[PDB]
Amino acid sequence: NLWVTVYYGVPVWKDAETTLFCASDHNVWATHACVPTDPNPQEIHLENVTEEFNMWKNNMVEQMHEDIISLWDQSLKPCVKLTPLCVTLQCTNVTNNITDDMRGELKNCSFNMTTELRDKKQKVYSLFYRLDVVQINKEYRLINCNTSAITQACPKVSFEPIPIHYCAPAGFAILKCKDKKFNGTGPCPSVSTVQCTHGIKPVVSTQLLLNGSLAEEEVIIRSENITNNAKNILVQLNTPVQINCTRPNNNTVKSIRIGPGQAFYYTGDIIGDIRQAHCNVSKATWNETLGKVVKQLRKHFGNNTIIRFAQSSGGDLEVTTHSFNCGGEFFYCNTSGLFNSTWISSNDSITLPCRIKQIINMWQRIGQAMYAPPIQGVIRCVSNITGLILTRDGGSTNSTTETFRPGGGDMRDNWRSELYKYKVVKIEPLGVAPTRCKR
Amino acid sequence: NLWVTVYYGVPVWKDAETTLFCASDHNVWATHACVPTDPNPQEIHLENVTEEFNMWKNNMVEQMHEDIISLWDQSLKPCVKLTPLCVTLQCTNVTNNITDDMRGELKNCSFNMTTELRDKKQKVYSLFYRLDVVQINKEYRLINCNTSAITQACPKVSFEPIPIHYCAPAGFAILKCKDKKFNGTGPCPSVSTVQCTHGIKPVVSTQLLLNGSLAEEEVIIRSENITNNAKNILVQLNTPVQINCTRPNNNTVKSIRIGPGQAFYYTGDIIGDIRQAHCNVSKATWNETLGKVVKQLRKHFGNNTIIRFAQSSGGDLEVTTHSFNCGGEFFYCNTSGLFNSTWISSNDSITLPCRIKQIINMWQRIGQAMYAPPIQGVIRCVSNITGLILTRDGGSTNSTTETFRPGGGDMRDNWRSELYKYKVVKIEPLGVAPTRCKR
Amino acid sequence: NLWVTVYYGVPVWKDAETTLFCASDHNVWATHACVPTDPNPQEIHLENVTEEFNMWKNNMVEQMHEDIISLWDQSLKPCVKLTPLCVTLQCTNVTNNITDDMRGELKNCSFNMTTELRDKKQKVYSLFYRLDVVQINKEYRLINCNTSAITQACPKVSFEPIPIHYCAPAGFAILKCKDKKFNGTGPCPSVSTVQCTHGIKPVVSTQLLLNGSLAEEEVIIRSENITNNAKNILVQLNTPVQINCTRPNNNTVKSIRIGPGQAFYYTGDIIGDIRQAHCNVSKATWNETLGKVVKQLRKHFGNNTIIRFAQSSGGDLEVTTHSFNCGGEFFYCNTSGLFNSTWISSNDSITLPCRIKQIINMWQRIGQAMYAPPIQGVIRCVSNITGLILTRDGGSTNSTTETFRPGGGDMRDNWRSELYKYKVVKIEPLGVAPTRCKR
Amino acid sequence: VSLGFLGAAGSTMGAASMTLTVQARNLLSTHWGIKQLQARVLAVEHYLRDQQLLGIWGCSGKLICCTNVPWNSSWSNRNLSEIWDNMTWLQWDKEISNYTQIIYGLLEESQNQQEKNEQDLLAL
Amino acid sequence: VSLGFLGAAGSTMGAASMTLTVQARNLLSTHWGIKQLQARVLAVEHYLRDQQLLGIWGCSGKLICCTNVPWNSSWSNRNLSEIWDNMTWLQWDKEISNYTQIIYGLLEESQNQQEKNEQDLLALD
Amino acid sequence: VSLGFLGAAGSTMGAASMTLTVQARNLLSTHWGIKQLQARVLAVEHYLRDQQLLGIWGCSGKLICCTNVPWNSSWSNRNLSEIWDNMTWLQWDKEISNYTQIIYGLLEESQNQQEKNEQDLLALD
Ligand SMILES: *[C@@H]1O[C@H](CO)[C@@H](O[C@@H]2O[C@H](CO)[C@@H](O[C@@H]3O[C@H](CO[C@H]4O[C@H](CO)[C@@H](O)[C@H](O)[C@@H]4O)[C@@H](O)[C@H](O[C@H]4O[C@H](CO)[C@@H](O)[C@H](O)[C@@H]4O)[C@@H]3O)[C@H](O)[C@H]2NC(C)=O)[C@H](O)[C@H]1NC(C)=O
Ligand SMILES: *[C@@H]1O[C@H](CO)[C@@H](O[C@@H]2O[C@H](CO)[C@@H](O)[C@H](O)[C@H]2NC(C)=O)[C@H](O)[C@H]1NC(C)=O
Ligand SMILES: *[C@@H]1O[C@H](CO)[C@@H](O[C@@H]2O[C@H](CO)[C@@H](O)[C@H](O)[C@H]2NC(C)=O)[C@H](O)[C@H]1NC(C)=O
Ligand SMILES: *[C@@H]1O[C@H](CO)[C@@H](O[C@@H]2O[C@H](CO)[C@@H](O)[C@H](O)[C@H]2NC(C)=O)[C@H](O)[C@H]1NC(C)=O
Ligand SMILES: *[C@@H]1O[C@H](CO)[C@@H](O[C@@H]2O[C@H](CO)[C@@H](O)[C@H](O)[C@H]2NC(C)=O)[C@H](O)[C@H]1NC(C)=O
Ligand SMILES: *[C@@H]1O[C@H](CO)[C@@H](O[C@@H]2O[C@H](CO)[C@@H](O)[C@H](O)[C@H]2NC(C)=O)[C@H](O)[C@H]1NC(C)=O
Ligand SMILES: *[C@@H]1O[C@H](CO)[C@@H](O[C@@H]2O[C@H](CO)[C@@H](O)[C@H](O)[C@H]2NC(C)=O)[C@H](O)[C@H]1NC(C)=O
Ligand SMILES: *[C@@H]1O[C@H](CO)[C@@H](O[C@@H]2O[C@H](CO)[C@@H](O)[C@H](O)[C@H]2NC(C)=O)[C@H](O)[C@H]1NC(C)=O
Ligand SMILES: *[C@@H]1O[C@H](CO)[C@@H](O[C@@H]2O[C@H](CO)[C@@H](O)[C@H](O)[C@H]2NC(C)=O)[C@H](O)[C@H]1NC(C)=O
Ligand SMILES: *[C@@H]1O[C@H](CO)[C@@H](O[C@@H]2O[C@H](CO)[C@@H](O)[C@H](O)[C@H]2NC(C)=O)[C@H](O)[C@H]1NC(C)=O
Ligand SMILES: *[C@@H]1O[C@H](CO)[C@@H](O)[C@H](O)[C@H]1NC(C)=O
Ligand SMILES: *[C@@H]1O[C@H](CO)[C@@H](O)[C@H](O)[C@H]1NC(C)=O
Ligand SMILES: *[C@@H]1O[C@H](CO)[C@@H](O)[C@H](O)[C@H]1NC(C)=O
Repeated sequence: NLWVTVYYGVPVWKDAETTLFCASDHNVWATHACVPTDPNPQEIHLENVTEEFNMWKNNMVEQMHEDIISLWDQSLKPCVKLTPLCVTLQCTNVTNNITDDMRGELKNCSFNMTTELRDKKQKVYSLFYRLDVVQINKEYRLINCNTSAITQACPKVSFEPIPIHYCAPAGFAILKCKDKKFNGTGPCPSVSTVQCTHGIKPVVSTQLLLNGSLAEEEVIIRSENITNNAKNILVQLNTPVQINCTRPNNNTVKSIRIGPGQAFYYTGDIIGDIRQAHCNVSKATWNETLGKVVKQLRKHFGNNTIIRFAQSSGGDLEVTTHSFNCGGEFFYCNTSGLFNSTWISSNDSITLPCRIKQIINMWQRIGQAMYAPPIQGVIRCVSNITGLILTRDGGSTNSTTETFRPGGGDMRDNWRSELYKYKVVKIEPLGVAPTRCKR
Repeated sequence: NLWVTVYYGVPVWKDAETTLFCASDHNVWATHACVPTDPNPQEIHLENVTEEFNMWKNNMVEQMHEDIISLWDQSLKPCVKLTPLCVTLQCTNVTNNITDDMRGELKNCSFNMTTELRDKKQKVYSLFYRLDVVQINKEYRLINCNTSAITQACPKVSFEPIPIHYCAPAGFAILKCKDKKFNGTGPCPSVSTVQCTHGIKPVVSTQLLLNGSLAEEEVIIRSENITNNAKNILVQLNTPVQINCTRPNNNTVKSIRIGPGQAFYYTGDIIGDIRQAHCNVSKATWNETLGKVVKQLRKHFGNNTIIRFAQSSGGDLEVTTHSFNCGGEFFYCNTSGLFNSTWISSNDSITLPCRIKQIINMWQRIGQAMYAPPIQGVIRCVSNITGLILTRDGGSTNSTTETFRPGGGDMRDNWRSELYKYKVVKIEPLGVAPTRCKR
Repeated sequence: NLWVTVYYGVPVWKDAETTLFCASDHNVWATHACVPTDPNPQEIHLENVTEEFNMWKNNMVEQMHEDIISLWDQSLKPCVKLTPLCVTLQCTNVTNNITDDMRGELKNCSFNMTTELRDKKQKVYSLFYRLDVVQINKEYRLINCNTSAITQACPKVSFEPIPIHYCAPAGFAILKCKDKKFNGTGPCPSVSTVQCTHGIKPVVSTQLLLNGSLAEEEVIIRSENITNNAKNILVQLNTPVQINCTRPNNNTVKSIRIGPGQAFYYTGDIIGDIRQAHCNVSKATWNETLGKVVKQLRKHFGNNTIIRFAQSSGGDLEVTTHSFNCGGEFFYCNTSGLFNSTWISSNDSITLPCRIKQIINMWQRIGQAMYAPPIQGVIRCVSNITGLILTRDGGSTNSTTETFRPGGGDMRDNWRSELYKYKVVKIEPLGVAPTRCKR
Repeated sequence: VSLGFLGAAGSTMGAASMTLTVQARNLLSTHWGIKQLQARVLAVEHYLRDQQLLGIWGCSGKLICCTNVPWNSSWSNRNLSEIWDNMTWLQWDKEISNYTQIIYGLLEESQNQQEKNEQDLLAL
Repeated sequence: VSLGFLGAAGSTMGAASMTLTVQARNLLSTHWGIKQLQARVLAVEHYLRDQQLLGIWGCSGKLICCTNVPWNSSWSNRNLSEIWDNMTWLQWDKEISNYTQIIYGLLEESQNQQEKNEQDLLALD
Repeated sequence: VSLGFLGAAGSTMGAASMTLTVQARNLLSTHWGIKQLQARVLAVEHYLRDQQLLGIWGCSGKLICCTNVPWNSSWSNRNLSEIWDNMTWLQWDKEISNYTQIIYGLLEESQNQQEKNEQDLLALD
């Protein structure tokens, strides 16, 4: 003979999707628009709570993706349009002081540019990197004058990633998985509750993930479905591999007015000789890293199978090559020097040649191009490789040899890689249970 | 010896204006911005409730009007501007295969158009309808170059009306009048409560109202003040009249780039003979329909009154003709063939010649012109005439004859016609009454 | 043996910073999107309440400043972009009927302007005021063609100030200081509570503050730090000084089309002879007014020092000269005729010559210019000088004489002058106290 | 069976008083984003104003609340049989709309006095 | 010491009944203002919906409220020792999820009858 | 003969306690539109935060709430005639500002224990 008793403040929850807001602490991400952070953020351990996580169905990724794109675009609104640049260019090769690796990489183009006054014209000479220039028939045009408008990125706004914290609204909570070696889809036996995520840097790259989180103990291999060759494999490393990238040519940057308060920046000249951009990966470190990756792959593919790595399969430069933003320049580095080996049961460096491109089309969109102003001087950056994106090279008639190639291009994978440990739930404080209390 | 008692949740309401929101279930109504509809919409009957309705003072009409215009404008923002077309056109007559229905209607124009590069021009030939083109002195210009910018409508966005449901916010309710033959201004003895209206198709037309609701039993004559000759009369029919419209000429549509990702669409040629656009109305059906309308008018104007119909009195095509959007083309049909009879106490049809116009100034605004790109092929559409907009002309000391003409052009009349049965009220749940209970 | 008792509705508060909203009883300052006011607003007197006010730390000033700038910019969005005017101008002097004082002030310029059709040009003649035209080698360009775009102010929108009331949101209140002769920083023994401020006209000027609220009894001198010569001094007068400003030339205004739907306005010619704009200040009134100001300044500077006034020190016209908007025209008046005297222990007037400028750069911004269209006819206005901005220039360490010069240009000072008596507080209705009541 | 949201309208006051939970439960149940937010905020504001009055009058937790304020025949001199059996709430609201402000003021005053009296008694 | 916001999740139902204020206190605690503003509006909306139910059921000021609706064994055929000592609130919520609409309807009905009865008893004097 | 919204400010605590409804009734009473909308939301949030506290302390239905928490002489070593007759609420707020969090914590704790005890007594009957 029991009665219903109503309780409010009951510690239960349901899976939920909601709007998360940005918290943070002259940048693309407009971090001044984000909520100041708590210097002493909370995290509480939940004893005896097991919660299912699924990183592949995690809406937080989708929402982060949309926010990054929107911030990107807002930051290009108050900038110079380069419409006046879609003219016929008269171009010759830059061959004075070059190495052979750069032969045919740069072109010296002249054109009739507008001036502050609309009844005047000026002759301008500038250098281009070839990837940005296409022949029309010495007559060239910028590569995108038949598909998109070009906006010059503002020279005062940094492209250096700044950590972003995602925060739940009141009534919601973010659960975090603390289970070391968690792969992203099973039940997580050890969880905690947090107010906001840790800071995540929106680093943009393909193939090799840079400046992310490391695995706690061992390389962790995660995929939506490991036996489905149509899926990407995200490999989280348990130690960084250092990569050193440079653009060695000393660039002199010039600026002209093309309109009423509208300046255009371009490479004027090069001091010293002309050499290619490149990245260095320590060779011994890279070989140890692959050995760890191969060992973990064997656990899913079989006893004494053969694992080989191969270069990318082809297609657009943006996915066949390792793209990244270093010093503000956009690099496209060839990784065939890394993914070329067969694994069956010193202190030199691996040099990866790189190309530089100024007309950029991010997020795989068409119709919105950006022009990256050249940067004065010589560029060097050092970064950590914290993970890989790999794909299986189709299937086979039980050949017993598996092949993996670098993959990427879908930005949601980079963010999924960092957000894999978080889940959003809705708090449901009201509930009932029987007892002996009547009224 | 009674006491005041407070009750909350009292079923009372009072007239109110508020903000209603859109529910709907690619197009100019941005229906993705509306919420899903209730799959199991409720309607409740209120026994013994009599409410006063006034369709002429119904704020829902004004709000629908504003929403439609705003949605319309938003759909034109991310589209190609046609500023480069304001050039002198060199035009001659199309005389190739003319059936003399369109003698001189089309003109063959040529001009020097911009290209992807700003230093290159191209010669373009295209056809126009002599409504869109005005002589300047063989030299012509587009009709709107001296009043507005012209924007090309996006070819990927449909103009086909989609039913829209208006929904009240919590705390408000929509009352619906179910009284058959309700004229819109008196007390309504039979009402029900809904949260959302039925779906209303935002069909835009003049003189004849297409694809609306039908009268339950008999033609209904609705007006703000029937004896005031300054008011429009809305007529709701109790049976549809079918109208079959066509643009028989087979158009070949061309496209050129006019700038960096900026495409312009135009009619290149006509494959067969050139014939006028026209609409067919069954003659017998039309004659029966008018007889019903006249009988109902007699109830207001007298049993010895002669009722005659005449064509529109004059003004711009937007008010003198029946305009509509058929397949995406804009038609201006001459209705003098319908409104020509005197009423005093087979299988043929009425053919209405129609003109086609590409540069459209909607909602009677100045400064915002739309260019409707031509449609490839041959167009046919079939629609229902569900109501009419009439005006009563003249006046007299004493006369036996009244004259009615097609009218309208004020878009709020079309929406008023569909929304005549709905009212918005605010719920007022708190109130007091006397009783015998004290404490 | 006392217990904690909780009370709600306790009349206490804390200093707070919040968002205040616009309220107000075709114009630059929006009224149409501002909240309608209370025709009979309440004010309550608080007996025995002393509050600390600090006008220099008053957030209301910063917020008003941002609102005025944002409204200003919004009013210029739907207007003509005069991009086509940055052309080489061919200019000669206007010599037809010139008073000696204006030789060199007007220039007769001609240029090839665009028109409705893009393949045609038109020759235009217009008059300019020199301050807004710069020589480029008879060849001139508009002064801002190397820094900014020019937006024509819409001719239909008035620049006449309309008083704006700032209102606190529920939960907040505005306290007002009624203490006559309050200097803005000390405790105020007599306060009242209002929900909205009185109406404040957003009058924009430098050096002399026009059309403000007068001191109740005596001239009040206020500054953040009176002995700090880096701070400005605001002087509130207890009597207005009337100033009569005119632009005597009779202007004939012309209009041309520069593109589809876009008209440009300019001065065509002048009827009658050319005389300069000027302002008249009653001389006797001005001498009495300074005597009052000096007497009050003396309270901070010995009893027996010499106080002298001098003209402005130099810098841009915006700060060296008295600027205001009269009739919609922009005037820059020379005040050296007012601030030129030494004070030691007739129906005349002072005439201040004024310059007119059409290319305006307000709020000390760079990159956004406005073109003020000309005004047809002759302009006259009468204003009330209600306060002054002085700078006690000279970092003198040993002197018996102090020098004051006109200052200003930072608009927050004018608003601060009007808002000095208001403070915003947050109401904190919940609190506790000991009582003898237990349960 | 039950009536829908306003289905009691038109029934007499004595019948309608039994459906108060039906009506109570439906309270709170680019630019267009702004438009929709305004609609939601407004629903909340109205809800809270009514709850605030119930709070002040001492009816915060009840749908039916009896007070200590006597009924004045000057507002209405109808007998209880007529009010509860031959009238609807809509009719009643119209009949006494002119006295609503007076009654509300009396309810606020009565509750304030009662709270003070309770405070004093609990101090003995 | 105390536990944080969801610290009692995983504790038994009995033990967790002692932290109800911990969870209750954390409720309500260009375009980038739209997301924040929507988030704030939503938190308020959810809060009020739950308070509305407590009001209707006669539990408006309480964290723990006893009603007059008897427990039906068909909803959960368990004894008190098992429910309060060997189960967590998450487990319990799953077990009776289907019946919450039924229970809520009964709570509303019971309170409505109670209010009418109180009114009649007060008048009956 | 009433005072306005903050009209009792400056009067003594024992006088100001008679206008609690005056202050309570005024609570809750182009990107230029968001300005206004945020202000409306904020007013609601503040109102609800105070209501949440009255709720957890067991004072949800009243302007004056007596509790079971004793007053500490540490928080304020004053006699009642001084507090209620010679001080205003503004002065009082300053005098005990540093102890309000302590007091709030105690009020919350007392109410939680009280609700549990009521539940047990009903179960025994
Ligand atoms: C300090 O405060 C004073 C007083 O408020 C301001 O002085 C006013 O300034 C405004 C703007 O210059 C004056 O407004 C204009 O008045 C003209 C004359 O008005 C009289 O004569 C006409 C004859 O047709 C009558 O209809 C009218 O009722 C008056 O009897 C008008 O002709 C002007 O109209 C034109 O401009 C407006 C605005 O752009 C257009 O909307 C009109 O269609 C038309 O083109 C205009 O109304 C006002 O008269 C002045 N008041 C006084 C008492 O003189 C100072 O300007 C202010 N100081 C500062 C620095 O702001
Ligand atoms: C400019 O560079 C291009 C690209 O390297 C040169 O063209 C190539 O010439 C080689 C022979 O030396 C051919 O085998 C390649 O097929 C050509 N490639 C292309 C894309 O045309 C070109 O000769 C150089 N011109 C000058 C003046 O130095
Ligand atoms: C820059 O513009 C000038 C014209 O202003 C171009 O020079 C002309 O080119 C045409 C061929 O297209 C010749 O027929 C003319 O005789 C040239 N005129 C003169 C004065 O030389 C010039 O080629 C353009 N240069 C670039 C790099 O685009
Ligand atoms: C619509 O019906 C209403 C009645 O329901 C008509 O209203 C009456 O109009 C006459 C003439 O002006 C008045 O004397 C009556 O007092 C009105 N009655 C009511 C209840 O308002 C109305 O005229 C009709 N309109 C049309 C176009 O048919
Ligand atoms: C047009 O205006 C210019 C600028 O005032 C005149 O040039 C100046 O003339 C004065 C004599 O009146 C000289 O002292 C200045 O040195 C001249 N300025 C410069 C920069 O040389 C010019 O003479 C005027 N032209 C006419 C026809 O009146
Ligand atoms: C405004 O009045 C305040 C007094 O309310 C003046 O402030 C005092 O200035 C003296 C200068 O000797 C200081 O020693 C005091 O400590 C200040 N008191 C306070 C409360 O700030 C202030 O100087 C006056 N300012 C003006 C411009 O008149
Ligand atoms: C108000 O302004 C005076 C300057 O007139 C400031 O006083 C100076 O303070 C510095 C730093 O301590 C000393 O080195 C100077 O000798 C002081 N000048 C004089 C004339 O005494 C004063 O600090 C300012 N007041 C405030 C509150 O900032
Ligand atoms: C609407 O009016 C009808 C009367 O026309 C009401 O129905 C009566 O209700 C009483 C009480 O239950 C019965 O004794 C009568 O026999 C009913 N009359 C009829 C004709 O059935 C009805 O209750 C009113 N309100 C609603 C909401 O239905
Ligand atoms: C997690 O579960 C363990 C049981 O596996 C709980 O441990 C018990 O705690 C009580 C209360 O302190 C002790 O009396 C028991 O002796 C403990 N049992 C064992 C096996 O150690 C633990 O308290 C739970 N954690 C939480 C937060 O509730
Ligand atoms: C402001 O303070 C004065 C005292 O200085 C208050 O007036 C006193 O009120 C008491 C109670 O009615 C009388 O017995 C005294 O004789 C009054 N004194 C004087 C000098 O009039 C006044 O009420 C206070 N104002 C407010 C709003 O509290
Ligand atoms: C063989 O299988 C066992 C069990 O899964 C595993 O531990 C071992 O590493 C495998 N050996 C090889 C060569 O893959
Ligand atoms: C194009 O420009 C040339 C310039 O010489 C002119 O002769 C020709 O008529 C123009 N063509 C058209 C169609 O206007
Ligand atoms: C207009 O263009 C012609 C081109 O021949 C040029 O000679 C003339 O000087 C220009 N006019 C002006 C006022 O600049």
